[PDB]
Amino acid sequence: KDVYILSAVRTPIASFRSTLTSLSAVDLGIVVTKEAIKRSLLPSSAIEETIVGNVLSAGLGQNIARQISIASEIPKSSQCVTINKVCSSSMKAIIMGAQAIQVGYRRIVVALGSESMSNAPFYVPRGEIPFGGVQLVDALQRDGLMDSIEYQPMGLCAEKTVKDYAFTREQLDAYAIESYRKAEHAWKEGAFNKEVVPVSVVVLTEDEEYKRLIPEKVPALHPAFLKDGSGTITAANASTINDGAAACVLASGEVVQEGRLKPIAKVLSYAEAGVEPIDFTVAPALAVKQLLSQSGLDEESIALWEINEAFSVTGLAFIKELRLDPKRVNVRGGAVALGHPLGASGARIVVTLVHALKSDELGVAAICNGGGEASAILIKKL
Amino acid sequence: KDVYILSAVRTPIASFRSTLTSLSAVDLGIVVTKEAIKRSLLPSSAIEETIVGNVLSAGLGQNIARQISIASEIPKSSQCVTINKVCSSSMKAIIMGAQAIQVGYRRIVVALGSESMSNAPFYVPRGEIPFGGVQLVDALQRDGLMDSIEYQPMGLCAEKTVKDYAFTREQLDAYAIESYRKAEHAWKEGAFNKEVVPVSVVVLTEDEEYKRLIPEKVPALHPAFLKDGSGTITAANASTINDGAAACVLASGEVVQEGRLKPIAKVLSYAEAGVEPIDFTVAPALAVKQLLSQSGLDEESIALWEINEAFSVTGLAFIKELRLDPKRVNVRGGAVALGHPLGASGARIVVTLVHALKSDELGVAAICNGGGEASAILIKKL
Amino acid sequence: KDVYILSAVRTPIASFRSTLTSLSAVDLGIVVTKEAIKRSLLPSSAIEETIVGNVLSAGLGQNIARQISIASEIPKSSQCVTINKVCSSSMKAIIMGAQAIQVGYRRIVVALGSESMSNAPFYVPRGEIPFGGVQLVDALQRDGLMDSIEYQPMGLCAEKTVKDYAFTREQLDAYAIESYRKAEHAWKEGAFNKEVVPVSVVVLTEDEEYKRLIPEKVPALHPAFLKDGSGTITAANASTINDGAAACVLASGEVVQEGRLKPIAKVLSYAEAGVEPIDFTVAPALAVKQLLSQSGLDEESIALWEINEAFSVTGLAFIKELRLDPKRVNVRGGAVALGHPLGASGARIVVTLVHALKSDELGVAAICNGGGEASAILIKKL
Amino acid sequence: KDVYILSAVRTPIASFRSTLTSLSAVDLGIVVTKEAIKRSLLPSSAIEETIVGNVLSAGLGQNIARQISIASEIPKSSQCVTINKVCSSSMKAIIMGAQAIQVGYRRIVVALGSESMSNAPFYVPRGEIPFGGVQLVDALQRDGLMDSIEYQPMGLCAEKTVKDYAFTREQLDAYAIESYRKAEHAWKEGAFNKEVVPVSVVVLTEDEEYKRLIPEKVPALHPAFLKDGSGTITAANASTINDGAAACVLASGEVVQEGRLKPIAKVLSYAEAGVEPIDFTVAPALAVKQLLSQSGLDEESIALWEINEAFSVTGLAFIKELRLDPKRVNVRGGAVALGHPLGASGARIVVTLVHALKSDELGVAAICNGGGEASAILIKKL
Ligand SMILES: CC(C)(COP(=O)(O)OP(=O)(O)OC[C@H]1O[C@@H](n2cnc3c(N)ncnc32)[C@H](O)[C@@H]1OP(=O)(O)O)[C@@H](O)C(=O)NCCC(=O)NCCS
Ligand SMILES: CC(C)(COP(=O)(O)OP(=O)(O)OC[C@H]1O[C@@H](n2cnc3c(N)ncnc32)[C@H](O)[C@@H]1OP(=O)(O)O)[C@@H](O)C(=O)NCCC(=O)NCCS
Ligand SMILES: CC(C)(COP(=O)(O)OP(=O)(O)OC[C@H]1O[C@@H](n2cnc3c(N)ncnc32)[C@H](O)[C@@H]1OP(=O)(O)O)[C@@H](O)C(=O)NCCC(=O)NCCS
Ligand SMILES: CC(C)(COP(=O)(O)OP(=O)(O)OC[C@H]1O[C@@H](n2cnc3c(N)ncnc32)[C@H](O)[C@@H]1OP(=O)(O)O)[C@@H](O)C(=O)NCCC(=O)NCCS
Repeated sequence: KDVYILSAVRTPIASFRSTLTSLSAVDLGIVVTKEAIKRSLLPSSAIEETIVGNVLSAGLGQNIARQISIASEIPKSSQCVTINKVCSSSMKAIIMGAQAIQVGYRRIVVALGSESMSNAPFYVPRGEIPFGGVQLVDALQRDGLMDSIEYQPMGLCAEKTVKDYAFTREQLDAYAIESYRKAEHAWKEGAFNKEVVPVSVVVLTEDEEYKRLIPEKVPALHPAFLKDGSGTITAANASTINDGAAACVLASGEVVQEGRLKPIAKVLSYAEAGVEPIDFTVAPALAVKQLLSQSGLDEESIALWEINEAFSVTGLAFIKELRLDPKRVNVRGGAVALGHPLGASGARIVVTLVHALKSDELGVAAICNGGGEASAILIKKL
Repeated sequence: KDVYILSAVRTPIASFRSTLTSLSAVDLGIVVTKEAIKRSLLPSSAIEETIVGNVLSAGLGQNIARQISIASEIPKSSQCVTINKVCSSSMKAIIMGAQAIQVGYRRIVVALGSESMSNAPFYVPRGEIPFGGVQLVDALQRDGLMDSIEYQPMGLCAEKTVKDYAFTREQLDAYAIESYRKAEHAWKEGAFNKEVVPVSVVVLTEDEEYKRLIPEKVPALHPAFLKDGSGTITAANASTINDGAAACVLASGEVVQEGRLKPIAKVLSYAEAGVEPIDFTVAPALAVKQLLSQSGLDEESIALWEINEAFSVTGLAFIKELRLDPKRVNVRGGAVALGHPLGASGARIVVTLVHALKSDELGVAAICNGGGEASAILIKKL
Repeated sequence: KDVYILSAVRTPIASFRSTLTSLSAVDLGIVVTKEAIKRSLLPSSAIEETIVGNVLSAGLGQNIARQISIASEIPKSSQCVTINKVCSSSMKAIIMGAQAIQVGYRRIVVALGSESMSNAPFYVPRGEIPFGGVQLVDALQRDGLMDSIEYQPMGLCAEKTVKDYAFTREQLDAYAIESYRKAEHAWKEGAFNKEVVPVSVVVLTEDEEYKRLIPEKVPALHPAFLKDGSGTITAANASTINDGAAACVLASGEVVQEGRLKPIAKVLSYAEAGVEPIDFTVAPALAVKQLLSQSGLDEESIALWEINEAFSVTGLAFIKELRLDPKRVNVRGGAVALGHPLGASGARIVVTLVHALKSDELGVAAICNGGGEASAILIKKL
Repeated sequence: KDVYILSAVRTPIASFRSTLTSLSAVDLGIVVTKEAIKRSLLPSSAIEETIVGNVLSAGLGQNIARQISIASEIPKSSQCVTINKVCSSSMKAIIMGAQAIQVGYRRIVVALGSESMSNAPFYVPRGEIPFGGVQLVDALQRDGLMDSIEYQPMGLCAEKTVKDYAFTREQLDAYAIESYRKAEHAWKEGAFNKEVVPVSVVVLTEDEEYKRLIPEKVPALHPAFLKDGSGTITAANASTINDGAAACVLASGEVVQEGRLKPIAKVLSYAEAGVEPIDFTVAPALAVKQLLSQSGLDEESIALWEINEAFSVTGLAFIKELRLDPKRVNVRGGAVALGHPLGASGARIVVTLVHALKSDELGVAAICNGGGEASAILIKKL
């Protein structure tokens, strides 16, 4: 009842209202589910559960996990569930899949995330519209980017963490520009060629966001969330809104043995942490401290880190708190350069981690989410 | 790592655009979470996870499970997730909570469901509106009541099951009227007084739907889903749209022992089944066959049954397939009379089952969902 | 080329979202056009032009005057135009009809107004909706009740006139309550029985608004437009939003002679005035001063007055400025009690004036409109 | 009480959602009103009335004629009215201005039309949205381009006229391509330089639509309105939707004499006709027959014609019915090439006619409108 990763794939990540606009989160979920099954070397008939992270579910139909599963030729007998833990959604999906295996209920599952922020709608409230009209509510704002407890944007919340660490505009901007550099370098060298599956639309084969940097504009931008003169977070050093999906097939040790399989990684452990909503940016290091403690490891044991870059400060805070070598963190770039399709990013950083690790190396992927939580997973590359 | 139910409570179920309109799914979720914690006799500080079923999540904010948890004074360190398995959502929530305990990850969790169908919005699509305009999409239809694979209403799908069993309008209507009779009788005798928690708005203390039956109108209604002359399902013998919530606190055997607690029930087993989307109505008996097989039980072992009444045919098919005594099924009425707040109904039928069972009796609660799946749980009353 | 009124009829005036909701402005316009033609004793084939006042034209189709004309069996060869002078619209319609006759172009026309404020829609702007959404604009506000030059409600503007005359809450409220008294008395005594035509929907036969007064509530209301403590205008002493229509058939002296007709009144003269938008409330007395001057008359020559009661202050200011006997003004009540369907009110007060006048008496009807204008007409009852 | 044209100006006509999108119909109306006043050589204080044609008035505020008048520094005492006769609206405006002068009521008026089809909104109906949602109605369709009596597009109606004259796709397309040729030639030679006033936005100085012809695509297009195989009208041989405005200052003979003015043209006569809505395309020749009859003229008396090109068939039918020399008709191109801002086109073709005529020449401008009417005016160039 050990947990192995058989496959780990992702779409390229597209910009908002760009190349993937005509494809739904269901469509993208089918792309990565089908390809993850193909690369797992198991038939779709062997997949027992489909677990899908998705945040902006409005307008997509009943339980998109079931739509994806059926369209991916997974048996009607297999169980399908869609889950929402904001940015952590598809990391939670992977953790749920691991748990199902750990407890002996399942042998083989597919865990993924998919998000089409391009197709998030606007809301008209139920019940008659009063004299004077009403605001059309943006799903992206209300259900995606605004903290619902503090009733302010996650980027305004993150400014608190900026101040708490005495970070500067200069550091946030340098971090962002370096995320773009690493992403550009990775694409130039073909470093994403093991993990990216092309999406027919005529075909998207490369991430879009990293090409959009206008360097000379970065110091000219005005703070986007805090405008009292002390602001630091801008459109350039915050992640963007994006479309994409990512998937892993998980299988038990028994399946691996019986099938003579060659899994690509092993899930060793996971941890979850929670803090005040406003402080969500520092939850990942808390989850990692728990992860390493329970695993009898320390930071130096870990070859590579993925910390999802909700904002540049997310990366900086993580690196500073855990006293990491920055050169071992997000080595192929992170979401500030690659984009952040909310429901997909949890699985997306696990996919990137798996394929950056060399054999026998340990990696940690960690992600925060609006509301004050974070999830982390420890993996060993085989 | 046995799984006990410490508490099981629900709101009254309100009609569409009625007494609970001013309360959100978050508000209702807080009501039942707070009261479930109170009746568990554990402090809110002991709750380790909050797992919430919800289908129509549009406009409600980030991850309503986290909103509910925080507003219920559960620690910021506790983990919160919202899940969508259409009508099965909060049965899945309970199963997830049981699994977390089974695997030794958690000791104490709260599992619930909440749905405010009154506040489900309409959708305007992203991107510019073409010449000629566009349809405003109803969340209730698109994300709640329409099967997304067959692209037709669940009630049209259920007509297939009607034909497959050779059920008649006469049987469907008699079943419906009897669900209302049992609900009315239960409320007259106070049978829901252990489980219902009143909701301040001036206060809702009783289910609303069961009072709305107009008997003489039932045979006069025209089929609502199939109009070719062979239709049988009507507004009266189908469940309605509704607002409500239901919650259980679950705890491990270790917690019970250490705390000298008196749990009210034990979760013995669960099962999940899946079939073709159009055949969703017959999935519950399939789940129960699995449940009983793996538990070494047969149908006669079971004192009481709850089968969620998506439609009258749901109950009839279940009873016929499993050859049950109808007098042991939904003894206090079912959703055709009580209402069907989608995300809440899974937990709601577990709550009703728990409090109808007498000590040492075994009960089964089963629920189907759009897309072709069903979930079932076996419980022992203590 | 003298101008005679052959007929003058109106619908009852219905409250907002009340009995006439299912009828469009076109439907109501057809009712009064058909009945005005009937009572003119001329065939519909003789009507040469149809001139219709209407303010909230959104969603009603092309040129509602043509829709009304065709559906009223007026020849396809007859000319149809819809005009907007806000509250003055159908007084302008009558003036246009008189001018067409005066200049010898036409012999016979129908001039009317129709407004269904119940069916005024909300607006979604053209072009893609930005991040964060957009306000749904209320047609009633934007195109009806807000002054577009001052960008504030007409009721806020009218507070300036209140201050300029040193009027008091006490006077405004007493005026309002008296408008209701006169309307109630008129309906009790059958005084509207010559002019009102019933509207089949099962039938509306009486004005609705005047029955809605709650006397004891009037001094308890808070100012609706000005909230700095100096406000005086409230929901009770302002006119309401309403549905209704009114129509007159006009004919030349030549037609009357050739047809041996018995016209009910003669149009002697008209005048139009304009002032600053904020001062629109005092434009009617300015128009009347011009009207009387050019006609060689003085105020004492005039038996009865109709001053459209946009607000109670409209009536008070008019009476004070012209030094009128209040008992000769709006003797059957005015729009504060009867309602104010914007596009219809100009013709509606001419209809009420015509039928309150006794033979050989002179009457003046005057009406202000948002933007700072007013229209007045002098008539002689035959 | 003769009627003279002192000035006649227009904006360039912009394409839908193009260069003038940021300008409202009020903004464009102010541009042409101010410039018409400037070129009339009278001060704005002398303008006694402002009469404005406009069809799609939704969202624009109260009585746009008053907004335009005030913003153009015309006295608050001057009278302002907005009128809707669909495509004929601003020809009707000019006729109303002429009548006001003819009857001796006014000496000096400005008559214009303005339309911003780019800013026509969508409509949400009043009252609560039913289960299943509702269609968002396009103002352009419902209030502009659909005949409201036949409940079909004006282009489908026009196919009847195509059949009645045995016109062919080949003739309609050749006519369209020639309208574009004449427009292109006119702009190349500077023929619109007397009438066009540039619009600051950085500035629009030339009509946009005529540049958009793709010749080789014209025979490839499918009929847009009638798809049973007998259709002939396409996007290329129908007019387009557009933004623009046009204005004339009119003055009496007395004003001209007293002011020592040099008017540019004289309005000799006007006529109006009406037919069945479906037959609206043949109303213009009917109006012209009346115009010429009452004026003691015949077709050969007329140097130049403007027939508004709602469709290519509009021009062809007019030319055929009146047996005109095509080389004297729309000599600088017509609306199929220049665009058709509905409320503006009536005045726009009068402006183009005035400035194409040489001194002492007679011209006729004629325009049809949805609903079955047409207006025509006879002018003499001075
Ligand atoms: C509304 C939203 C779409 C921003 O609106 P937008 O118009 O797309 O913002 P832009 O990308 O155009 O950026 C604003 C300006 O910054 C500039 N800019 C943005 N990214 C840049 C980069 N990487 N380099 C240089 N300049 C950049 C743009 O050129 C733009 O133009 P301007 O400076 O001339 O005004 C916003 O939702 C978003 O993209 N991100 C929100 C941040 C966030 O919370 N993300 C979620 C992670 S949890
Ligand atoms: C749209 C929706 C709200 C139905 O619209 P509705 O207007 O509320 O339908 P009504 O409740 O008014 O019922 C229609 C008619 O049946 C009658 N009716 C409904 N329930 C009745 C009952 N229990 N007894 C007698 N008559 C009943 C009503 O009087 C109504 O009036 P009418 O016969 O004079 O026309 C629909 O979404 C719904 O309620 N249920 C859908 C069924 C479904 O799939 N439910 C989800 C379970 S998965
Ligand atoms: C938005 C609009 C509909 C007002 O909203 P509304 O909800 O209908 O306002 P109401 O009629 O309910 O009045 C508000 C309160 O005053 C009271 N009220 C209104 N008219 C009253 C009367 N004649 N006597 C006693 N009380 C009255 C109501 O009871 C109401 O209840 P509350 O005091 O318990 O709060 C507004 O557009 C309107 O009706 N008139 C605007 C005034 C105006 O400019 N009219 C146009 C003329 S140019
Ligand atoms: C909805 C509306 C905007 C048409 O939609 P649209 O997308 O703008 O239509 P288009 O201009 O793109 O034309 C459709 C196609 O014809 C082609 N086309 C249009 N005008 C053309 C021209 N002058 N030459 C060659 N091709 C042309 C376009 O290239 C387009 O592309 P496609 O052939 O590759 O599909 C419509 O309202 C309209 O423009 N006119 C309606 C006609 C009408 O009644 N006008 C009112 C006068 S009363």
